[PDB]
Amino acid sequence: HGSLARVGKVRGQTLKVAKQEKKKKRTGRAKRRMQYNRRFVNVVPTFGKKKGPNANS
Amino acid sequence: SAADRNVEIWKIKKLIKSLEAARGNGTSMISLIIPPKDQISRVAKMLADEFGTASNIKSRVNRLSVLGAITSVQQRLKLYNKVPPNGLVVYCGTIVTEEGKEKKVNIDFEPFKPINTSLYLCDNKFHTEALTALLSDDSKFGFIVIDGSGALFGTLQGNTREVLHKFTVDLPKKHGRAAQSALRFARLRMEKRHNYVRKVAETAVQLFISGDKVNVAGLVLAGSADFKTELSQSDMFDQRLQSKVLKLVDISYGGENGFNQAIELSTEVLSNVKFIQEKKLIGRYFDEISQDTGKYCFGVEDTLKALEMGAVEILIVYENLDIMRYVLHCQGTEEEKILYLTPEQEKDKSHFTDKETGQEHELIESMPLLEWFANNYKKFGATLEIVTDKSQEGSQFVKGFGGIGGILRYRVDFQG
Amino acid sequence: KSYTTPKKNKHKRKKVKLAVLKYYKVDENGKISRLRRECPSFMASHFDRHYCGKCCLTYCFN
Amino acid sequence: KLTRIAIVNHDKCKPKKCRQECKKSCPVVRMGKLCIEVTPQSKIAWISETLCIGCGICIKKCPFGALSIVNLPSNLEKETTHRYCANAFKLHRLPIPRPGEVLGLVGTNGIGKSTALKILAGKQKPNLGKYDWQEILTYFRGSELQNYFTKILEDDLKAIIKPQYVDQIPKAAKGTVGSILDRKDETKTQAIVC
RNA sequence: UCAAAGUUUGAG
RNA sequence: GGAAGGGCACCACCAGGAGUGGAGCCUGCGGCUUAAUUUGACUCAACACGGGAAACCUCACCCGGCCCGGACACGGACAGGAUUGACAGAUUGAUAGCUCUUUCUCGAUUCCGUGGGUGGUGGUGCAUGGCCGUUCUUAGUUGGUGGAGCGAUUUGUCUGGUU
RNA sequence: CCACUUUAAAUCCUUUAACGAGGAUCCAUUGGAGGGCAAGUCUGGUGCCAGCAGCCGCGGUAAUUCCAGCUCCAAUAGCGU
RNA sequence: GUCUCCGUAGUGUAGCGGUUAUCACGUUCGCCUAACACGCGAAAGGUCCUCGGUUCGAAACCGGGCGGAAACACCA
Ligand SMILES: Nc1ncnc2c1ncn2[C@@H]1O[C@H](COP(=O)(O)OP(=O)(O)O)[C@@H](O)[C@H]1O
Ligand code: SF4
Ligand code: SF4
Ligand SMILES: [Mg+2]
Repeated sequence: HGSLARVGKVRGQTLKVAKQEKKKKRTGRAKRRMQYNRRFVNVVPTFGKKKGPNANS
Repeated sequence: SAADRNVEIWKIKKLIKSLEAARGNGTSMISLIIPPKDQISRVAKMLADEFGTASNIKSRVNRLSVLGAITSVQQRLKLYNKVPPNGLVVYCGTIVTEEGKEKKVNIDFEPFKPINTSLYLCDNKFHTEALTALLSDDSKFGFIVIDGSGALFGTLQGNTREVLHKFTVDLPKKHGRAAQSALRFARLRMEKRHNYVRKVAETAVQLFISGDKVNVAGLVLAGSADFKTELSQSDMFDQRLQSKVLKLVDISYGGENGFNQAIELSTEVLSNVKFIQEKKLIGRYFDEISQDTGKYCFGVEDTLKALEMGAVEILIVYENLDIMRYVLHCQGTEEEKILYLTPEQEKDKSHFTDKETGQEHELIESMPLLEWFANNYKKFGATLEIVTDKSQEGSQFVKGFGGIGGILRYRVDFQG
Repeated sequence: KSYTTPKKNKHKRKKVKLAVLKYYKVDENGKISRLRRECPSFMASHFDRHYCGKCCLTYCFN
Repeated sequence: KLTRIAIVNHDKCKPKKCRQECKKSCPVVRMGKLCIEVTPQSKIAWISETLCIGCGICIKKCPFGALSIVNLPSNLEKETTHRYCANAFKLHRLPIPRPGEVLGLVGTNGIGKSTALKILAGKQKPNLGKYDWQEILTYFRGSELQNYFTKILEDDLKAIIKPQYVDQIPKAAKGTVGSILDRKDETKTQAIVC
């Protein structure tokens, strides 16, 4: 029992949006550089009860 | 009366439309159906324990709603003292509607047809799948269970299983123990055994015919003992009745218990029949296209233009159209018109500016077409034939021609 | 919110300010002649009555 | 396993004169689907035999009978050697020339026999029902066709045709017979052939 | 110095 | 726990009292009924409870009609005065200028957008605070430091007498 | 892309003239971001539906688990199944 | 066809010419229970199959009606 109906119910009705235009992201090695720089050399601050890389209050 | 019956069907269809829409936030709704034979006490008890259970429901808004509905469905049942014939259908709950208006409702009624489909539910919504499935299946089929012992004549809806009339007989013994008399007694036995068949074949006319036309779309004969056949293929059984002999079914058992067996062995055929008749009708529709003739039509524009005028004979429609009749209206001038819009053209359309004057021509709400036909096909030309997309001729009608058209009462030329 | 068709809404007023309103006439350039009657306490012209615009006083000659 | 072809005689269709008729009469088109596309402008009435039912109504209506719809075995949609247009004739497979052998073609006419012969002469590229050469050869592997066409493309095989209509040779070639054989000589075996 | 005492929303 | 020990409470019993359940009424629920009969609370721990004895008010409910008490901004709107407030007489329930006909008016109020407010006895106590009530009127409850356990934990908080 | 070289004859590399980059470009993907397990209690839609989820689970109207946007993480001419 | 018997609250049955028509179950309404069941107390409910007769009086006795069920249908 139960119909095979609603199927694509949600995916259908969601509010479609464009995916913006930001930038060519740096690739290969350069990407890796930039990553390395932002873990170790730029910040290295005084600590305040642990970190977060995608945290947002 | 026929007209009063058609009003009661329309009433119930409208009731279903509302109950399917209803809905209520939080809460549940007592779906309920009490079949004809049942004892209502039995239902009262069931409810009372369903009450007691519901009092341990953890959610409040659901709980208190369900308890309320069960309290009130019990009170409805108190007003009846025997189960009404043709069953009972109760529908309690606390439906929500526009204006943020939480409203309680308790719809009970004997439905016009007998029905054989009990049901109890609490759920967020009401359940009317039973009811629609008893308006759809009109198709009454006649059953006759012949046996050496005796007969049984009975009618049959989708689920409902009626017993019209019956009898049994003391037929003679198989053998005659004198050498000469053996032959005479045999000939005599053949005469009383046949006479029984003659009686059955008359009684079936007496029961399953009405005003020189059989009331049953089939006529299943059943039994054992090469008897049902003796009826089936006799000159005594009336040819208009025997035209609609639909099955000879070899059942074990006889009589009432014989009945059910005869139905379960019949199930496959009574499904095919509804498709067979459909194939036949559309087959003729196509014949008029195949030969030049002229007496067919298709596509709303043409078909309704044919209906409006010197009408169609038969109007054929796929049982769900999407297609819908809208009533358009002007703000200033008060000029109005109506149009038959497709699912794509009805949903969003910049066409409906008034243009000549120069205003936004507002589309006042619709009435979906198939229903529009069902309302007022009688005020035209008649025989509204609902069809399907199961048969090859059915699908070709639905896919190609648009599931709409009709066989016309005479030749008509169309233009543009 | 299904509003009834014959009931419908009820529109409110729209005034009509007809430019600079004239209550006066020029008699021999220097002197002036007033058209409409003034208050005792322009008590304007109705079709029969003489209605005030402020102190709500009312008069008519039968 | 049965599909439909629609065919439009480019001579008998004159979409300006008749003012449509097919558009109006076709149920698919009244259904609201691009089954036929015509307009008063634009030569030759188009049909999506894809969306066509094959009702056989448009065939009756058209005032010159320009529209011919037929069925055809679903098998044959694979093996389609040439189709010149939309709603045109549709050859299926080719003959299989083998060298050292006279290939006898047989069958009634108006059945792509000239299209076969053009293709095999190499003047016509068998479009393969597309409307290419490396894609063509690959379609003819395992079969003497690929050797045939490959042989054509590197050494230009000279295609020579004895035609059907013999009485449109007169209105072209002048002079005596004996002169004309001498002009076209290459084998240098006139006397033996004569 | 031993009578009877069965069951428990699917609705989180 | 329809397992054993102790030990206790008239929201437990015993002994008794006065009763309630019976009647008429008063009032609260639930039902039915209804335009509406607003709603919360249903074992103790809902039901003369909401300090709820509602004529109106209260009031939420329904059936009617007024009103803005729509701040501020950015603008459009700025004077050929944007467009707040008005005895008639018809209408209205109404001595609501609410509307139609007509008056004339603060004179910088306005109206329209958008942002955005604001209110609401609207929904959600199963989103929360606070406050109650109940567990639970009984004698119960906790960590420190030591000891016991791989540990969850335990001991202290205990055989006994006592209250 | 001229020309050598290559080579049986070529191609390819290689060498080599001449043109040949502002990132709108010569545009890096594949998987995930509740736990195992690196990484959002972000913002929209859905409302035990659709769906995700190897396992534990998420979804019944504030979803860190769905469908989307944003960000973030892993590996990277590769990465899933 | 014959002869026999039986037709009584919702169900199954008692009923000796003067009965409030008996018993059991079921139903309804209280309690008991958190709820239900069990249990306890209450209550309602017979067209005595139908019609006619006898009788001071018939649910029964007697007649015919409509229903329903057993036994017989053998010797060639
Ligand atoms: N160049 C062309 N363009 C359009 N249609 C063509 C062309 N050549 C032939 N046809 C169509 O193909 C049909 C059959 O021609 P063809 O196949 O050449 O003859 P056969 O069948 O004898 O080989 C004709 O009716 C004609 O309309
Ligand atoms: S054949 Fe019948 S269906 Fe196919 S196109 Fe011509 S008309 Fe439309
Ligand atoms: S097909 Fe027949 S009808 Fe349709 S356009 Fe060409 S000619 Fe006119
Ligand atoms: Mg993980």
